[PDB]
Amino acid sequence: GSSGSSGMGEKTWKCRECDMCFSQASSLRLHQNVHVGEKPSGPSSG
Ligand SMILES: [Zn+2]
Repeated sequence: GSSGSSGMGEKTWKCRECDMCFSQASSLRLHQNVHVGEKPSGPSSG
């Protein structure tokens, strides 16, 4: 039985680059901004 969430869902809104968990999905939406300028983690490097 390959099933997923049988019971309650899950509130986990992690970022993309930094992959930071944000209890609130909205808060993250705005946070993502931080990744728009300096060391945005776009071009492969480091
Ligand atoms: Zn982030």
